Amino acid sequence: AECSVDIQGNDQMQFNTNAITVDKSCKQFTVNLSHPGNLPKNVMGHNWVLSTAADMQGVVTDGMASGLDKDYLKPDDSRVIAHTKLIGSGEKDSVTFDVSKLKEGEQYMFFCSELCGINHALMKGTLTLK
Ligand SMILES: [Cu+2]
Ligand SMILES: [Cu+2]
Repeated sequence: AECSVDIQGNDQMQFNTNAITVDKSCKQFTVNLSHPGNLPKNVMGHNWVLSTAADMQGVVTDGMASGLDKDYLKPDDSRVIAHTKLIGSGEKDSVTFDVSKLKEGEQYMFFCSELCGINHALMKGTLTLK
C-alpha cells in the first residue's frame, strides 16, 4: 500500500525493479521476495540484501569468505541493514525492517548475494529514503 515492495528474482537472474523508494513516513518497510520460474536454490538461488552503497563491496567480500553455507553473507554482518533468506523457484520470503535504520541523502544498494550465474552481479538496485 505504501511501506512495502514486491520483488521477483527469476530463472534469468533478473530482479523486476532496480530502484526502491522508501517513504520516510513509514515506521517499517517490508520487501516480499519471490522467485518466478523453475530453478531451485542450488542452481539459481536468490536472496535480497540491503546495505549502504559504500558497504556493499565489503559485505560481498566477507560474505564470500563465509561462503555457500551462509548464503555468502557474514553472519550478523553489522553492515547488512536487512536481508531475506535464500529462495529457489516457487519459494518466498518477506523481511521487515525499521525505517529508522535509514537516512535521507544516503545511497543504499539492494542485491542478491547468492552466486546464481552469469548475471548474478546485475541483480542489484538502489534504495532511497524520501
Ligand atoms: Cu541471484
Ligand atoms: Cu545471485
